[PDB]
Amino acid sequence: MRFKKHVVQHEETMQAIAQRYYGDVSYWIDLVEHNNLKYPYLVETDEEKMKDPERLASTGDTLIIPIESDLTDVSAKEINSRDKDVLVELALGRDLNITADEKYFNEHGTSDNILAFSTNGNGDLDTVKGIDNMKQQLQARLLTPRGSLMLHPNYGSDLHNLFGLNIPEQATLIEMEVLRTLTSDNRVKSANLIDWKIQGNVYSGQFSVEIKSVEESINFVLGQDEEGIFALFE
Amino acid sequence: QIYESIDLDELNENGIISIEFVRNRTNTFFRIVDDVTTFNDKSDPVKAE
Amino acid sequence: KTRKLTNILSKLIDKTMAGTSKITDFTPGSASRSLLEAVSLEIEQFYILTKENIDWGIQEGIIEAFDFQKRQSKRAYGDVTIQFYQPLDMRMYIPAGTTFTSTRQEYPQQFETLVDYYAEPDSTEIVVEVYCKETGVAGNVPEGTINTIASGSSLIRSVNNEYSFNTGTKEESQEDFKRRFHSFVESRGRATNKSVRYGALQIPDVEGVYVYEETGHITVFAHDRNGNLSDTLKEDIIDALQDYRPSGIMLDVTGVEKEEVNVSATVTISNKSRIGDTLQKHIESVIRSYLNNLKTSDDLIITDLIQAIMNIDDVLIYDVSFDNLDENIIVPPQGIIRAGEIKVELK
Amino acid sequence: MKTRKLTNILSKLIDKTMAGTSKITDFTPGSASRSLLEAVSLEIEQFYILTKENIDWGIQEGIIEAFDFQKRQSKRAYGDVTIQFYQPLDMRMYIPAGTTFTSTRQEYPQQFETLVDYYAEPDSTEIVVEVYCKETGVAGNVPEGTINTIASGSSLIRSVNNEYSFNTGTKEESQEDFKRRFHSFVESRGRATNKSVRYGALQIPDVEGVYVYEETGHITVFAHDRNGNLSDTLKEDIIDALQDYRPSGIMLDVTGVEKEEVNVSATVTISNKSRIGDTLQKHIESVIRSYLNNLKTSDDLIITDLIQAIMNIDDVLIYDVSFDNLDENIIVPPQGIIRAGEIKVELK
Amino acid sequence: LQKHIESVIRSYLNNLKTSDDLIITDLIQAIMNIDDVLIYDVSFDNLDENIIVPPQGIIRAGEIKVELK
Amino acid sequence: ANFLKNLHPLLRRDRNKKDNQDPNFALIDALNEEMNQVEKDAIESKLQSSLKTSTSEYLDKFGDWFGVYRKTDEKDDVYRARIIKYLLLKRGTNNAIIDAIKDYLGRDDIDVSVYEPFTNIFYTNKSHLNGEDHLMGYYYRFAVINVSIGDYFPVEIIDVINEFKPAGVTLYVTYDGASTI
Repeated sequence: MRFKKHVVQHEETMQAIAQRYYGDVSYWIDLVEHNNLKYPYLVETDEEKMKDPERLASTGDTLIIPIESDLTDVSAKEINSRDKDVLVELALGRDLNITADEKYFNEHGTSDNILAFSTNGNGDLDTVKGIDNMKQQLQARLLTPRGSLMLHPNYGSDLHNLFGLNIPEQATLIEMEVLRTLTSDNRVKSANLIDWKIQGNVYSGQFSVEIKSVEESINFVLGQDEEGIFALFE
Repeated sequence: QIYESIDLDELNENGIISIEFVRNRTNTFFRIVDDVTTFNDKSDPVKAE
Repeated sequence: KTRKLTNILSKLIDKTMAGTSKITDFTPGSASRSLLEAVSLEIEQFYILTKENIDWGIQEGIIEAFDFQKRQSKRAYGDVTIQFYQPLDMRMYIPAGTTFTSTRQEYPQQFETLVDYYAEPDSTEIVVEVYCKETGVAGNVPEGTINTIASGSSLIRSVNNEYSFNTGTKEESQEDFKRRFHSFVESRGRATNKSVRYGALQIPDVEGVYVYEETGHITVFAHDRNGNLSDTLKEDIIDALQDYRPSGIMLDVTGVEKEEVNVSATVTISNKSRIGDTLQKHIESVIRSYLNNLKTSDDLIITDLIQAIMNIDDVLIYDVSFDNLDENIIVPPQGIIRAGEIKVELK
Repeated sequence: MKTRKLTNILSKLIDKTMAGTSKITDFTPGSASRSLLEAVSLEIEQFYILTKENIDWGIQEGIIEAFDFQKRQSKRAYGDVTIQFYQPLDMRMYIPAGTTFTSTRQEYPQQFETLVDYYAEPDSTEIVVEVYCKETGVAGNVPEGTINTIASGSSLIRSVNNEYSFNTGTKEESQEDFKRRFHSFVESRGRATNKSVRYGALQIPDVEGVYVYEETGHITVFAHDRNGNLSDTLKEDIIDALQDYRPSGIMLDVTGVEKEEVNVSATVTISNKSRIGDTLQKHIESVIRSYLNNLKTSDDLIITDLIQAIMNIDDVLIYDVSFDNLDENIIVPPQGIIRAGEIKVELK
Repeated sequence: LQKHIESVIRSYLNNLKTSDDLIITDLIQAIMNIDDVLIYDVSFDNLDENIIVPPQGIIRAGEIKVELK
Repeated sequence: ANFLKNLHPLLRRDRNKKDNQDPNFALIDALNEEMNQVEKDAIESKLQSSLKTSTSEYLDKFGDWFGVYRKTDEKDDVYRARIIKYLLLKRGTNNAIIDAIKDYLGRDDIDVSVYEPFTNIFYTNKSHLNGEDHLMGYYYRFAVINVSIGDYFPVEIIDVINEFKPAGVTLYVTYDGASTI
């Protein structure tokens, strides 16, 4: 259950509040009955409220409006930028940082024993959030061979076997495998080739990944309020 | 204080920011009248605003 | 009974139209309609005020005249002392809502000030009033409970409530208020058996009163906790029932026909090693308590006594028997049973 | 509420309006300002009037609420039905509660039933039972001789009759009647007085009037229901209600009033002889029943009063009236009352 | 109530083991503990003295009857 | 008195500097005066719905409901005290009768007592032979009282005692001349 709570504004009236929320002034008597107010409902200052603190409310006192509010179906335009940042951070999850020391496992991508945990400098375990989290998860999936992870046959990639000849065919195989691995992530709305080239031994390519938009993540997280899990089991 | 329409016009003409009481608006009962600076050369828009 | 906003506005518009045809626009946003709408809202608010006043008067007007106060639910409030390390080096300001709390799991109640306060520079300790956030008796914290401020400056040496809070109260229901009024009204009654019995019972040392009525004579049976009626208590009852008795009727006061029942019991027991003086005296005390607990019209049923004695212990106490008690001792209304000589034989 | 009036309110508004500005100086009939202020002051006047009325209503309601003195609802009619058998009953017969009684007289189609189980002793030829009207209010006040049918169907029944007119059915208690009982409550707060005894006897709703007859060391409470009877159950209830109010040590006795049962036979002449029929006879009989059954304790019956009551029905249509059973006024003692026996009218 | 009391008595007697003596006061407390307020007084119309059971003996319920007053 | 608050927002609430004779402010303050006066009257109206704080007309309504009617020149305070006392009247005892007499005559300092002749019934043992006791009969009898009054009275005081005395008790009234001299 959730309800709206209104702070009494300067020289406000109950009729104005009723019009503002219920869309009709007729509910002011219901608002009085629910809040248990005496006739001078909104006193000028706290000196009048001292006469009867229980049954009177002054400026800056909080009223309760029993309308069943729900955090979904709320216009994203109202939400503050910090609130949107926190919401997308929740949507994209928080995880222990393992992709620290990028150079080392970039020098040995196909091998095992490549990545490890790290500390945040404050004596606690390091953590990657939001975009850093997505980076970590996408790197780990791409780097993991498919079928090597226990309890998860399909998690990973087949790039360890695509060290083939220098022709466009193997390039296309690599590209298709990379697109499959990126599409396997539920959060990745789509992925597509940008450019590639062959320099004899060395292959080079680059991709573009569109994660779910702010609006979708906000809708997902605010829907999750109904359950209260606020966690990701994808 | 609740400054009147003449007092607000004096304060803004002197390059002073002020807040005017306002009734029954959707968000709050107050708003910012202007974003003026102390430099009172209103002809210059860079320095004034 | 009362008009409402739409009706008041409609009648105002009709009367305005009838008074003059110079105005005919009564659409939304019109100055004239706005003014009438405002007057209508004020009149509706005065109607609600009158309704509240009459609803209060219906249930509190008459009884209030007889010095009877209905207990309203209140927030517990009181004074607290704030001590400073030194005289203040500037005017300190404590805004309204400044919260005070206690460092115990026994009292999670939160107290806050409902008004602004100022401590002058010269001061060294200032007293302020705090109100419990919750109505009820939960806010009646004892002395020395409030000892923390959640938004105070470091200059404070110590917070302390100098007295226990007692102003927290729970709302008295209407039916209890009516019951107290009706009780008082019944107590105004006089010159009846019920009123005589009531006036006798109000006496401090009187435990039980039976009034027996005869044509031209009234006799009052009374007893104390022990079943006895002292001469002094008799004189007090007479003096108190001088105001109560009817005119031209004779009133007499007498003791209750006490009957001391002597009970010699033979208790069979299982654990022979637990036989001793203490168990004997315990059983005897239980029997004496049972016998003395009986009221004026209560008959001594021997089977219930046996039940009680066996319920002292379900396995230890094996069997009981009495030689004095052969059959239930029925007594009249004016004859109370009390404990006489008691003996218990362990077998 | 000070009970202001419209003219003063309008004058005050106009005076202040003039005082705040010298520009507004046209308050003639038909002007906008005058109409607006008139409407406002009229609404204020109506608010004040209704507030006064609501405060009066609130005072009555708080009086009702404080003492729990609830106002008396409509009472359902009841009375006594006699029954005769073909021959003295050989056996204990039975009649259960809810056994219905009805009347073939279509003018009074109301139904009645027993609220109590009855039996008869061997070698008895008749029995009396008390029946209640199913419907509440004045409708169950049927005249004598109305109830003539029993729905038990038992063969041993020869005939059934209500010997007297029912009179115990009544509507909601009137305002003044309620107001008078509350005064009796206030007086009877002092328990042991004569008025308190009278209130305790009247505490039972069924009881109509009470006469407390006082002697040295003895009290006699003459009481009756709206028919003039006093049933043993009602006597016991009065006694139980008087236990709280009667004085201690003084003898008290409850007995039924000295009821007198006036039969009437009236010969009435009619100027317009076409109007003769059953309707006029029944209307005159009804008027006589209502006159006699409205007599209170110790009201004497005066034959000339009854004559004017009959003749005022229509002074032109009715020519002359003569009584075939009454010749002299009837004196009723303090503990006495009169009630209608068989009422009969002959049209000439 | 009659059937409940009869049941309690049957259960009491048919729970006696070999060589358990029958003690009338025990049975009285067993009957009265059903409800000490509701039940006022109890009297037996066929039993007046405890029954001694030998080592090889046992007690079992015959006809159980209760009269409510 | 929320007339200015609930008024149309664009209308002025303050007398305009440009004109001391601003008719808008005049009209608005006039209507506001009547609104605040009606609010004041409605707040003061609560006193009329309580017996404790009621005044003339509504207090007369309360006394008509209780059965007590205002006397000539009887103010509100004494009238409500008389209603409250009338509700709380003890009846059926000597003290009640004594109070009723003293409250129908003017004052408290008069001697008034109630004699009970049944206390002087001649019993065989306890009563002295030539003592104060008399043989039981009609006057020396239970449910009999003789009230001695130390001052002048209208005959109608007898009827007042009839209102207070318990039912079934014969009343005699004795005027004592020795007080009046």
